[PDB]
Parts: sequence; structure tokens; C-alpha cells
Amino acid sequence: MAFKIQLDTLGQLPGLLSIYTQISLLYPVSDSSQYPTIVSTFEQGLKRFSEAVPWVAGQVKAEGISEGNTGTSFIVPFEDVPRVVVKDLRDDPSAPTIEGMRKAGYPMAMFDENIIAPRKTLPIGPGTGPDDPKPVILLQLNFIKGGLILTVNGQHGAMDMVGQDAVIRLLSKACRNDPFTEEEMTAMNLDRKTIVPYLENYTIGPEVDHQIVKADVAGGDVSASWAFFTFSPKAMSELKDAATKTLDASTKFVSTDDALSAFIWKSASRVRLERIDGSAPTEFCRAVDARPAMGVSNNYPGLLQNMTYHNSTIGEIANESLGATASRLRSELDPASMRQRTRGLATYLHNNPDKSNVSLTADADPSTSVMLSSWAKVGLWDYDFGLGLGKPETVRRPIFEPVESLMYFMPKKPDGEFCAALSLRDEDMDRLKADKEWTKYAQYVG
Ligand SMILES: CNC(=O)CCNC(=O)[C@H](O)C(C)(C)COP(=O)(O)OP(=O)(O)OC[C@H]1O[C@@H](n2cnc3c(N)ncnc32)[C@H](O)[C@@H]1OP(=O)(O)O
Repeated sequence: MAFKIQLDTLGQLPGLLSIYTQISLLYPVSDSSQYPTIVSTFEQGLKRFSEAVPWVAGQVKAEGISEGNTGTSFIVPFEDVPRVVVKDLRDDPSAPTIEGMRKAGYPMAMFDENIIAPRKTLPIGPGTGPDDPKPVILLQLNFIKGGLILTVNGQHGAMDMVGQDAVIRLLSKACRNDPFTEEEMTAMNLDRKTIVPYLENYTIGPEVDHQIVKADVAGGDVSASWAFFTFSPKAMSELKDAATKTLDASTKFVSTDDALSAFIWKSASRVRLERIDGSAPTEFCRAVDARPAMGVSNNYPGLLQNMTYHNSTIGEIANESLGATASRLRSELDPASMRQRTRGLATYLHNNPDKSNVSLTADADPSTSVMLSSWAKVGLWDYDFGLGLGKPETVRRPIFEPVESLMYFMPKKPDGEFCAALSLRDEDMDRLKADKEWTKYAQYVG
């Protein structure tokens, strides 16, 4: 069995290219007697999964690279099964414990990628060189006192987080020995290089606004930190209520996700007034799953994502109502618009052997921007992997190097709790944490 699956055209984008997406699921473990079965069940699952869908055990490999041709990458064979690393941290005094996690409310700092992940997010350190293999997925099982942390790394050219969730979802089935449906098997096997229909005779249009690096425009792929903040279900509904009451006339409704995204942009912009003038431009870059606009199954495991861009000034965003800000976000989510824009980006990339200038954050200034990726809608809270431990107690992204203005929403807890990971420069983070309008809704976790 061999395969040579060309990445999604969108997955040829440089910045998605060299990165691994990480996610950790924490389960309590009653007795250390349970670990060997945990591991063998997980092993057997990975083998079953690889037998059904061989490419999940592959690697991403570029070819045709030269001066001004940045190449084309393909998923190709690597090893028999995806690699899992098993790490026993029960007796490591620098490791988290289930009780430490519970007491601190599952802070990002307790999910240190160097301790609990099989490879770093960024191409930093040993084994991240261009000739080093890039496995499509990598797993780590970490035994901690009273628990288990399962970490999954997805090669970002091969998958966005919606695609990674679909892969993980089927891994959970395989661990249970539950059969895959025909639609799942079809979705996992759709050809990627044709999944976004190209535009005819396309050169450059507004579709790729904010996505091509230009020498006179700041942006592209100071002391700062990461922290989780939690938003209770009631905080979430109160933010949505506040937004709904203050919508633009053009805007019939906004979502829970819109209202939190808007509240973050407003709160960042507000504290930033303490260090820059209100006239400073500010861009919100919001990650959007493009599967629905493209008519693609939610089970498609690839990379089919874009961003929406929202430009204003720090003072306008801080001072306008929450519904005014949420309306800006929702205004860019028309499916026909998402579809045309995504087709345009894919067509531009297709037409250009040198993709080095294309970036989803090409004109985002880290000082004043927000680059937010919501994972709120993914299904990770529901997977038990046949381990007999119940559902995840939490689902958190590992901490890595601060990236100013980069932000995530975690998969939404079933009760509706949101967890936002923010990376900000220290003076912003410090003011935010002390800011009364922020802490009215946001509980700092760290
Ligand atoms: C890298 N990250 C990614 O891949 C990003 C993943 N996320 C996405 O792409 C998401 O679609 C998103 C861009 C983040 C938008 O997230 P949303 O949760 O707003 O989803 P969306 O489907 O646009 O809208 C759903 C909301 O709209 C609401 N809605 C839909 N129709 C109506 C209507 N007729 N009247 C009132 N509300 C409506 C709906 O009730 C949802 O609200 P809520 O209950 O969740 O508050």
C-alpha cells in the first residue's frame, strides 16, 4: 500500500506548512493498575485506524523546491502506524498532577508542550529541520498522578483543527472497535487538490486582500505570555445578550462566538489605549472553517479554512457598543462571500509556484491586531477512546512560545463554558487582568 496525496492547495501556505497543532485531553485515572490496558487499547486503535485509512500513518513531504518555487507537498508513506510516545510522569516532581490541575483550574502553564507533547508547535529545536520527517499525526500518552494526558499533534499543512477533530473522532471509534460509516470513509478519502474549484483567468482580486505580504505593509507569519481565561455559561449568555441588544441595522443576529470574539477585541483595544492613541489602526483576523461554504463534509480531514478581516481603529473598537463590534464580525460570514474569497486564495496559490508571500496574517500588526482561531465547535469533549475512564475532564491547548495577539477558543465545554487562550505583551496582559469590565466576565486561569 502506497499513496501520494497532494495537500490541499490552501495547505501549501508557508505559515501552515511548518507548524504542528496540539491539543491535550485530560482524564482521571483511579488506579495505576489501569495504565497497561490504556496503552494497549490505544495501540490497537492506532493499528486498526491505519489498516482502514493507511495515509494517517504517513508523513508530509515537499518536492520540486527551487529558487522561486516553494514546492508542492504530498502525504506519502512513513511508518506502519502513527507514532505514540508513552511518558510516565507520576514520579516527576516538575510534572502536573490531577489534584494540582483541579485546584488551579487546568491552566495552560500546566500543559507544557515540552513535557506533554510529542513535538513542538513551532519549527524550533532538534528534529524540526526541513529534511527531518513531518509525520501527519503524532500522539503522546502521559501518565500523571491520578490521571492521563493524551496529546495529539496534527501537521498543519495536512489538517486544520476541524480536520484534526475528524481524525481524532475516528481514532476514538477505532480504539473502541466501532465501525466507520461509509460517509466517514468517503470523507477521509476525498481528493484534496481539487476540493476548492479554481476561478477562471484569475490574476489578483479583492479575494486575497490582507493575504499577500507587501514590502510597504507591516505584518506576516517584546516580552509576552500565554494565559487561559474562562467564561461561564452565564457570562457567555450575558455577553450575547449585550451584543444582541446593540446590533447594527444590517445585522439580524449574532452568535455566542461572535459576542465573545467582539468582547475580546474591545477589551484588548481598551487596555491598549494606555500605550497607543485611539487613532491607531486595528485589524481583527478571524479563522473560519470553509467546509460549509464549499459544501464539503464536516468529516473532511484536510485543511479548508480561511480568515475574515475587520479593520477599524483602537478608539472606535473600544468605544462602540458590543453589538456594533459583533456586527462587524458577523457581516463577513455570508457563505457565498466565504466561498468566493476562499476560491480566490486557492486560485492565487495554485497560479504561483512561489508561495512565499502568501499569509493569512500578511498585514496583521502584532501590536494592535487580534488573530483569533475558535476551536469552540469541535467535538473533542465527547471522545473516550474505549479507555473506560469516561469523557475528558478538560480539553486544553498546550502552552508554547508567546505569539503576541494570537488567541484561541478551546472546544466548548458541554455545559457551555468557554476557555480563551490569549497571548499578549506583558503590559497588555497585566492591564487586562486588572481591568474591571474584563474581569466582570473573564476569570483568569493562567
Ligand atoms: C481555526 N479555527 C477554525 O477552524 C474556526 C472554526 N469556527 C468556525 O468556522 C465557525 O463557524 C465560526 C466562524 C467561528 C462561527 O462560529 P459560530 O458559532 O458563530 O457559528 P455559526 O454557525 O456562524 O452561527 C451559529 C449561531 O448563529 C445562530 N443563528 C443561526 N440562525 C439564527 C437565526 N435565525 N436567528 C438567531 N440566531 C441564529 C445560532 O443559534 C448560533 O448561535 P449560538 O447559539 O451558538 O449562539
